[PDB]
Order: sequence, then structure tokens, then C-alpha cells
Amino acid sequence: QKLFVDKIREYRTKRQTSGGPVDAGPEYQQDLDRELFKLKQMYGKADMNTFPNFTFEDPKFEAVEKPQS
Amino acid sequence: EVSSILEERILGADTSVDLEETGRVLSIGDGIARVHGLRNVQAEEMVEFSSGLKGMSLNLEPDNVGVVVFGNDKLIKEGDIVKRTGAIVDVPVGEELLGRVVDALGNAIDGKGPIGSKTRRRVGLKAPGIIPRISVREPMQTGIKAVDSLVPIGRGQRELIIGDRQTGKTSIAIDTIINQKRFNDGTDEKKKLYCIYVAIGQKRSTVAQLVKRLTDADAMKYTIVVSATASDAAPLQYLAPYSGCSMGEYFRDNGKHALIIYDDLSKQAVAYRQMSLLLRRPPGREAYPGDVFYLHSRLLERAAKMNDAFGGGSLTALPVIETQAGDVSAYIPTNVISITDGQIFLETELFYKGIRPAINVGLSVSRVGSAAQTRAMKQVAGTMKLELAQYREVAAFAQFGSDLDAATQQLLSRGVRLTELLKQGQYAPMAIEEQVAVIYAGVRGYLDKLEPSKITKFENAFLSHVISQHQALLGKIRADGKISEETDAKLKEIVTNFLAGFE
Amino acid sequence: GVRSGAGAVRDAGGAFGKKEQADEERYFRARAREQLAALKKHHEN
Amino acid sequence: DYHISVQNMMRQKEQEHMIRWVEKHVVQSISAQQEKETIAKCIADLKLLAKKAQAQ
Amino acid sequence: RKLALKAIDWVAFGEIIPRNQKAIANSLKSWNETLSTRLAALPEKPPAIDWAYYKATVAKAGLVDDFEKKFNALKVPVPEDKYTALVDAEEQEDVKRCAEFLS
Ligand SMILES: Nc1ncnc2c1ncn2[C@@H]1O[C@H](COP(=O)(O)OP(=O)(O)OP(=O)(O)O)[C@@H](O)[C@H]1O
Ligand SMILES: [Mg+2]
Repeated sequence: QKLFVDKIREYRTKRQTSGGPVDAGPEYQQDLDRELFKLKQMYGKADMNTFPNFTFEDPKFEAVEKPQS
Repeated sequence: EVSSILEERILGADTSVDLEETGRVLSIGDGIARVHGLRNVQAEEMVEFSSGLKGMSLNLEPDNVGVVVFGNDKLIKEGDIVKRTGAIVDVPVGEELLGRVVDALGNAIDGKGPIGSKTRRRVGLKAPGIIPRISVREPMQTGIKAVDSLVPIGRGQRELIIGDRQTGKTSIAIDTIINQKRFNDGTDEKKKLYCIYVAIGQKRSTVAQLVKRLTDADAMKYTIVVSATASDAAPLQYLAPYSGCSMGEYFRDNGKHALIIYDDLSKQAVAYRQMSLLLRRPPGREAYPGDVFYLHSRLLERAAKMNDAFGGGSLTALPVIETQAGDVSAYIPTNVISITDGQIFLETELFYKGIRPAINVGLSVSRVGSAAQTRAMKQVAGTMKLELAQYREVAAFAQFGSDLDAATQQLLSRGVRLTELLKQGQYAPMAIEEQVAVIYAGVRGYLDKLEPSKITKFENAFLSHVISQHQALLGKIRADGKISEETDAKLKEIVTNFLAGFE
Repeated sequence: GVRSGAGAVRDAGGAFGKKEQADEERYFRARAREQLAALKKHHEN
Repeated sequence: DYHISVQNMMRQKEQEHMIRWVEKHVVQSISAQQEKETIAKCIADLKLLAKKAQAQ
Repeated sequence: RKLALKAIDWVAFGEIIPRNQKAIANSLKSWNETLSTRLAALPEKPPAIDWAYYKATVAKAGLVDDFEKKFNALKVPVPEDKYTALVDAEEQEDVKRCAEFLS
């Protein structure tokens, strides 16, 4: 369990990292940006803080001349 | 949160150690590892290698135990240690698999988290005997007019979907899966059908397309997609039908009704042939081993309709066989045809003749027969089947039908109109009442005057009209299950009015 | 059971397939000649 | 659902980055830890004795 | 959104026989069928919004609570039916003419 305790210590040290998910990873920023761009492209254009408002109209059937008794 | 939950997971996991039974790899090649030692290994028992790959001990030879590898063979070296799990291969089972795509071993591959399965079931359990089963009576509505009319399928029946490549077998299976939506989301429990689609030897892109198609139709919420793609090792493709069969057996034993679709059982047979040949097992016709009929027989026999004493559940099997140039006399097609009850035959000629789906009603048969139909569908389908047989008898003279007998011309016209009725679009299953209404409008001679090319337009318009305005009659037909005389008169009035107003 | 299909006469490439091909070609050569004559007469207008 | 999916994706990326760092650091650290290797030589000897007592 | 009551499209619907207007009557019948299909397609009102579960699943601060507040304050309007009243008046005039002809 002592090896497991050492693993727990390493996990705790990673937890206390002030930079959080930095890990000294130069490609972490690039990978995160690529993932975000892919997610945005898949979901399409959107706004982080906005509401959906729209209006529409429907024209009924136009009158057609028809004479009869 | 992520770090905290990760540490919670790792503290939850316990690194226990214990004794085992182990052996060394004498020779590894082509996914077959010859293992020295491992004296107390059961036949067909899961064993795991040092590299983490799992395996199945098939050949228990005296000097060595031949084990198939569940992965790439590059990770297994000579001298590696093969531990013994101590149990025959088993897969997670339960309602938790619904909506999930899993591999041959039940591991989730859709990236939606672990399966919350609480029960574990083997893959080689014997099929129920003669006594527990009961005669198939409940219909299994596929949503296709041709199938539900001329080749009906009951719950507990092994119906084959046989035909050449690019003919619509996968489309038939997928629309059968889609059609069951109207029963599952409803309230009647004894009508819900849980579909299980097993993909064997198919590229991951095709499986992804199928999963997207199901998700867009809201059919994944009651469907399990067991995937053993072409990239996966041959043992996984061999096991996938059995894993899906066990997943369906869980529903069958608990009184629920499950539908299992073994897509491309021919590819599973090819994988088993590869395993047998690499194990130096003696070959036979077309290099298949002697126990290749056994492979499919002990799999399809697990599809059965249990009696009320055992729960009343069911498991309907829809194997798919990819014939070559329509040769049904080949080894695997003959085996599967002999094992199953009937088959739904698709032909390329009919597919490109405008008859889509390409179901060849002359060759397609159903040994369970009309016993797997509702009373109204049976009533219309007997007449339609007789008339279509009469038409197919006289279909040779259609080229020179102008200078023929009046009876022959009448038969030709009726058969052409019925064939136009049998045509149906893709991913558009029809309710049983809609199908029975269309077939009634056809067989009762309400289309003879109508142009043969205008049947499809008339069919769509009539379906829209009856769904919109005459929903009460369709509901009464569905609830009663039979076209009674009063409903017959009402249908006569409705079809007469719509035919009069069609022009 | 062994069965057959549509358009299997020309697939065999026997006497009947060649006969059918020759008959079709000879008929449609005359039809093309007639259509060319009609088109030329129309184009003269 | 746009925000929900973005947050879920970011959570997954953070999780995989954290586990990558952990798995690339623990092995080298313990390889450089002789003072923990000597006690890891005896984390299981008592466990081995307990296991053999279970066997016997 | 309760559906407006209407009479059955019986043979009297085809009894109009308008001068070069049978196509118009067929188009009206098609419109009625399409309206019935659209009504059957979706329920009377859209599904409710699980604001509590959304906020529980919303890590963002401000962009989520204000979005829910706007959605609650959101009030989509409804279309007008002046053309319906005009067509009703025209039908009333036609009915008066029919009554005079019947007399
Ligand atoms: N009823 C139908 N009407 C029109 N097109 C159809 C119909 N059923 C299937 N198709 C089309 O036929 C093609 C083949 O369908 P499908 O993939 O189901 O056939 P298959 O024989 O099972 O395939 P494969 O042998 O490649 O596994 C597809 O393009 C599909 O869209
Ligand atoms: Mg297919």
C-alpha cells in the first residue's frame, strides 16, 4: 500500500497545482484550442450569453375569382 | 472537481493480489498463441496475457493449450506469462446496455461512460428445450408491407434476410428496428420489442452511420449495438453473435421481448474459419471446419418463444447472409437456410427493376406462416398472396399481354397493381393498420381503373387522408386487431370516396 | 435450386446473343438513317 | 446545450491532461525513489505471508 | 393551443364546383390535410425547460442565470387573423346572395 500511498501523494500534488491543468504541457494550449474549434464547428455558430428571439408571418390562401349562380 | 473525482476513483480501486494459474507462450503467430503449462484450464475459458490482452483457450492439446488472442498479436512475445481468469467468457447484461454501443465483450466504445450492468451472463448457454417453448403467435411488425403481408415474422422465429450485396438487407433490419418505436414508447408492455443489432466485419464508419440513423429516429433508446468491426480480431467477430444472443436471452428470460439481428453471419463464419485453420483444425468444404453448422445452429436455436410458465418472453433472430451471385447452394447459405424457419430473399434484378425493397415474394417463405399475423392483416394477406401467385404464374406473357385472354390481362393488371403496392421507401416503416388499409384498397379491386404508375402517389395520398381524417377507423382496427364487417363497410365507403375524388 | 435472370441471352455470348446484337444494330442503323434524313430536311428549312 | 457540451468537453480534456501528467510523472518518480523502492520490497512480504497463511 | 372546431370535409366540400376553382378546392383540401399533419406532428405547447437541472449542469456564471431569466421573460407573440374575418364576411355576402337566389 506504500506504493499506493506514494501514488496518492502524487495525485494530491497534482491537485494542489496552482496552474491546474497546465502540467508543463506546451501542446496543451494548442490541443485545447483545436478541441474547442472542433466543438464550435460541430455545434455551429452560437453565443455564450444570449437569448433566442424571432418572429414570422404566414399568408393565407389568396382569393381567386370564381363566378357562379 | 476533476482531480478530486480522479483521486476518489483511484482510492476506490483496490490493488489486490492473489494466486493464479499461469503459463508461458511457446509460439505466437497470426493471433494464435501456443501456451505451455496452464494445466487446470477449462475449454473455452477466458485467459489474460501479460500485455493485458484477453484470450480464449480453445484447443487443450496435451503439450500446449491453444489460445486465440483478443487483439493484435504484436503485443504477445515468446515466453510471456498467460494468467488464468478461471471463468468461461461472459458479457455484461441488463437494461443498462440499451442506448450503448459495445464491443464483443460488452466494453463501451461509444465513450458514454462505463456500463452500469449489475448482472453477468455467459455466451455459450444452451438453448431452451422442447418443453419450455411455445408456438409462435404474436406478430413481429417489421413495418414493411411486403414482409408483414407475404412473409410474416413472429416473436420467437428465426427469419433469414438472405441476398447478394447491395440489395437492402441492412435497410430491412434497420427499418424493422425503427418500426418498433411505436410500441416501445407506448403503454402496452406485451408489445414492446428491444432491438439488438450485432455488426460483424463492417467498417466503423458504417456502424457510425447506422448509429446516427437510429439516433435521429429516436430508436437507440431501446437498441443495443454490439460492434465487432473488420479491424477487430477474428475471435471478437466470432464472439459478437453469441454476446448479442446472451444480451437478448436476458430479455427473453425476464418476460420481455427482444429482437436480435446478426448482420453478416457469413463474416462470422469466415472469422471462425480463420481461427480453425490457424489452430490447425482439419478443414472441410470451402476450408470451413466440420463444426461450422454447429456454430450457427447452437446460436440460432437460442431464439425461442418461451411459454407463460417461463415468463412469456421471446427472442427473434434475423440473421443476414451475403450470397455470392445468388448462389444459395453454397456451404454457409445452405446451413443457415436449413437452420432458420424462413428467409426474406432480395434480388439485384428486382432492386433495379423499381421493386424496392427487392423482396422476391416467389422465393421468400415463412414456415410459421399466417399464424404470426393479426386477423385483419391475415385476411387481406391471404387474398393478396393468392392473387400475386396467380400473377407470377402468368408474368411471362406480360411482354405480349395485349393479345391475350381477358382473364390473363385481368390477372396481369391486378398483379402489377399489387406489386406497385408492395413498393416502399427507405426508413419509412408503416403501422399495421395503415398497411392493412392499403392492402384492402388494393385487393378489393379499387385500383384496376387507376394507372399503374399512379399507385404510389395514390398510396401516399390515401395514407395521408386516412391518417388525418379517419384516424378513428385506424385506431379501431389496431385495437380490435381484425377488420370486422362494420369496419369493412366503413373502409369500403372511405376508399370509394377517395377514389372518386382522386382525379 | 438453379434459376435464371433477365438478359441472360447476351451474357452467354452464344449464337442467340450475337443474333440479337446484329438484329438490333441492323434495325437501329436504318432508324438512324431515317432520323438523319428527317433532321437534314428540317435543317434545310 | 451549447454551453453544457462545451463545459463537458473542457472537463474531459482537463481530465485526460491530468491523467497524462500523472502517468508520465509517477513512473519516473518511483524509478528515482530508492527509499520507497526498499520499502516496496517489503510491502508484499507480509502480504505474501498472509496469503500463504490463507493457503495454509 | 386548442384546435379550432371545423366541420367534416364531406362531399359538400366538392359540391362548390367553382368556375376554374376546382383546383382551388383541391388545394384547400391539401392545406387542410397538411394542417392536420402539422397539428399531429407536435403537441399543443413546447416542452418545459428544466431550469434547475440546467443551472446544476451550467458551470458558467451569469451567462446561464441571465439566459434563464430572459427565457422566462421571453414571450413569443401570436399571429393575427384579419384575413379570416374578411373571408368570413365574404362568405356571409355569398350566403346572402345564395339565399336571394334560393328565394
Ligand atoms: N426500400 C428501399 N428503397 C430505396 N433504396 C433502398 C431501399 N432499401 C435500401 N435502399 C438502398 O440500397 C442500398 C443498399 O442498402 P443496404 O445497405 O441495406 O444493403 P445491403 O445488401 O444490406 O448492404 P451491404 O451488402 O453493403 O452490407 C443503399 O444505398 C440504400 O439506401
Ligand atoms: Mg448491408
